[PDB]
Amino acid sequence: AKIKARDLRGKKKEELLKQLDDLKVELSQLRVAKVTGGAASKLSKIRVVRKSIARVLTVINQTQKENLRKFYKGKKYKPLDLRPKKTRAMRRRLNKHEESLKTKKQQRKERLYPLRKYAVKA
Amino acid sequence: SSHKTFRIKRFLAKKQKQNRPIPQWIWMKTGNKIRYNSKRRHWRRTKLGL
Amino acid sequence: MKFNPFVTSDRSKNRKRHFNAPSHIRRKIMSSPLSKELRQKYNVRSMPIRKDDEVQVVRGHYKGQQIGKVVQVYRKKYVIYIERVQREKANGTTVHVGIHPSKVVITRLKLDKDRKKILERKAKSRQVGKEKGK
Amino acid sequence: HRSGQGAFGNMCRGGRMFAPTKTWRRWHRRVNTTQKRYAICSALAASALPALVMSKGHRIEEVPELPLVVEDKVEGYKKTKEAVLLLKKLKAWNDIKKVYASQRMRAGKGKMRNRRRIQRRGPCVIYNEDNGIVKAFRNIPGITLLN
Amino acid sequence: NKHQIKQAVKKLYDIDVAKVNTLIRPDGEKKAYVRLAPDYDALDVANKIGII
Amino acid sequence: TKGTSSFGKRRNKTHTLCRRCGSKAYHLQKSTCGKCGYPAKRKRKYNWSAKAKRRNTTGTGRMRHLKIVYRRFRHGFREGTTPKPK
RNA sequence: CGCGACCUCAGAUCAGACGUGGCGACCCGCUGAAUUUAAGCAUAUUAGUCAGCGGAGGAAAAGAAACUAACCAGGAUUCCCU
RNA sequence: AAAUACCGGCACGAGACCGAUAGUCAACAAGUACCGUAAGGGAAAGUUGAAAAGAACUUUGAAGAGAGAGUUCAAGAGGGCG
RNA sequence: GCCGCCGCAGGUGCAGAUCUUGGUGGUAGUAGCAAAUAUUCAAACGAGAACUUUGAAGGCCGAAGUGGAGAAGGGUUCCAUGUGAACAGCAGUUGAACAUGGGUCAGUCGGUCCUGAGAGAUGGGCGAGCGCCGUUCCGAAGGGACGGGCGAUGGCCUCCGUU
RNA sequence: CGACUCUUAGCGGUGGAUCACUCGGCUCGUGCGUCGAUGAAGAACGCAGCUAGCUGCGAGAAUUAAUGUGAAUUGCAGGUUGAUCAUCGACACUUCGAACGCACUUGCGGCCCCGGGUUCCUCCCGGGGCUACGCCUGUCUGAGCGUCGCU
Repeated sequence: AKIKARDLRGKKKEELLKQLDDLKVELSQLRVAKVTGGAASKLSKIRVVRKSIARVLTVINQTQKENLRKFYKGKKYKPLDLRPKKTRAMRRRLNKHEESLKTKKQQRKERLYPLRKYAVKA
Repeated sequence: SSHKTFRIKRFLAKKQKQNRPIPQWIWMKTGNKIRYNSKRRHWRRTKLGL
Repeated sequence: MKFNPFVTSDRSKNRKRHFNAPSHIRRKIMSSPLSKELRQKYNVRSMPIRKDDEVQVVRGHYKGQQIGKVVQVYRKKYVIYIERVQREKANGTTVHVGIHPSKVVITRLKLDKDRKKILERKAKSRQVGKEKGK
Repeated sequence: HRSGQGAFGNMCRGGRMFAPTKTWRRWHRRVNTTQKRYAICSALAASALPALVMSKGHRIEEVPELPLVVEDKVEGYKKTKEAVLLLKKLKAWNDIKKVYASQRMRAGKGKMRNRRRIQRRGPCVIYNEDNGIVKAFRNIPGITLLN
Repeated sequence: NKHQIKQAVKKLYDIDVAKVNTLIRPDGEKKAYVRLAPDYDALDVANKIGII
Repeated sequence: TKGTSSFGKRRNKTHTLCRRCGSKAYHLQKSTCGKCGYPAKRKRKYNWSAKAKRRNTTGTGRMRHLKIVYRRFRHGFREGTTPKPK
């Protein structure tokens, strides 16, 4: 029963943590074996069971952090994890709006004096 | 010293862990190069500073 | 000539693109030809060699007409091992000996679901290029 | 190891050379407009006297004539199989065939700096409007085209 | 902590503790000596887990 | 007496581990670092020793936030979206 | 004594936004040598260069004249030839 | 805004260059072994073969060292080995 | 892997510079393994005993010790199982070497906690500048309490922490 | 006769030039021109079944998902409903460091809310969230024999 992570996503939030805390006892005995005596089927299994947990810990978060960033999707202020983010000095740049703006005089100077299309003859 | 800081003990512990010879399946590999180890420290010759 | 000035005519780099490579495009530098009745059939000439493809050797001490069979593809060393292509070591126990796959020729393809997908794509670009220029 | 042990000196191990090389050496030269001009008429008339063209090795003993000329239907050939058949008609294939022989490995460091295979010069062809002629010859070693 | 450790030996093998001494090795890890209760037994629980 | 007898009066240390540069060169009595001047708000560095600077700049160590800005740069700092499914 | 307006000035873990530090090859503002040339050496030279401190950007700085001229007048700034 | 500058950074393409006492201090676990209380100073060191086919069995010896067998086109290539 | 003929190009010819780097001789099996009294007989482990191990003799340190335990400093050198290459300036069965495997448990014994000569922030002031001077001196520097009173908790707002 | 002394040659030692190779440097050119309180550059300790060094990574520790590739990795043992490999867009990153409750001894605190001693009941052992300077916009609580006001 290999845990393929596609089909760990739709299930219910609690039911995982039962399954997390069986791969945290389906491991714990593998650091008694290695310490006491032999057995490679015990020894190599170790490195599945690590992964099998880090498979479970990721799903849990993905979906939770999803919950939040759809529970702040329209909001104006919102936590620092869940904002626009790339580069610092890209944050501080001016907005889409604040770079459109036209005063009434330039709205008026571009009104009567925009630039033409024409061609000289020979 | 027998008395010590938590910090200095930790320092001398990283170093033991290190200083001990190679396991030789590391020169049974494909393209390998390492003959033995010359970083090995011995306490009467060289000193750690600290 | 290569004209495109984002490709190099440089020894040293070319060998460093070849001798510091990956374990994925090493599937098609190790490819090998199809025989004289799989050129006539699928419209495919060379092909990547795989796990249970059958094969002749054609060059070295071990050539001749025996359709043996591949046992393993040792990508990290640019070489395949073949069934009875082997030799006797100083304690009696025989080894395998390896052959690079220019010096081989396929004789039965492993025909999966996904293998037939490289066979029927390559019967389009050979046949648009032939048709467009004829 | 390194200590008390020679340091700067064109004699020393490590340590600078005598008069280090500078980018701002004079790498180029110039010539007059009318000596780069004087020297084409000279390279043209000596490529006719036919006793000169032999002494540049070329394989002309069977060439019909002259300074050789051709109808304007060679400007548009895009195929090499047309342009090879064409090179055999006028009786000068033997000069390409001297070029196929001539291909070899070089001597020296040349090699590790990618100037490896070397080879001869052949016939060279002069045209007025490239209508395809570059494609048909450009694969046959030894041939320059030249507007 | 000691305080922390004492409930972790309590809430996985089920067993009640008397005292938990510690130290720290020259290789640099924590090794806790765990005394047990009289009604409990030491060779007996040791089999359950695996150390024999 | 100046030589080797007084070389045997040693049982003490002027410096130790700094905790910024980490460099056994943090002068106890004076309490700044000899390499970096730890208490000082910026660094110490200098234009008279250049083989001094190039033991120790942005290439040298890990680069662990930086080596994945450069990679994130060249398509167009893409954030939020995820590639089309199967 | 109280009540209210202003002016000048406290305090907050009050609500929301900004600065510090790094790299420094090219750019801007400061401060600033002596070897060495003069067959000695003090002015001169090195040179507003070395080292020191400070601020930035994908380039910086400059920029539509309290401008050149002396002509039959050119018409912001930077850059190459002269 | 542009026409200008760019021995640091991210990718690229070349060479009438140097070829392991050269060429960068660095072709290799190098800004690494090691030295100095500290500022700082800082190396040496590339190559079996086509393939490990890296020499079963015997024999002298306590052991390294040997004598014969044997793989290779060759050990007159025997694991720091053109 | 390489060379001749016509032309180009330069980091182009060694005996030497108390020149640079690497390697090797004569001297030479020579100088030498000389400070603080001293050893000998038997056995048993072993392929190898002047040196290790046990037992017996004769000796030295002589309590200001060649005795017993600590602080700086060292950083595992502590302890048993092996090994005989290299190292321990003759030798090794030995070793503080090498290789594997163990070993440092505290309310009551220290650090923490208080100040000493002294180190140093803020207010101020000096400064082109990173910064410097100064420590009670140009400061609105105390965020706490037993009670008097308004109105709100908890457990039968009964009685008190809690604002 | 012999040792020894000198020359030359053959074969052996000792040593690593010369030659031949090159996944490394040097120089010119083009193109883009991106660090940071949302915690940088730099440090420190940790992470493999067998593992010390370079590498890569963070208690999810030689890495987890997803998109692409389509049968390995390999030094020995064991383990096609997608191996291994590149892409990087979803998830995550110990302690220090401008480094941020106070302090550098890995030491002492204050504020709230949660699960256990409970049946908040303070003290007790665990788990979480705030507790640096400077400065701008405005809000709250106030000081002044500063300037006026009306009883």
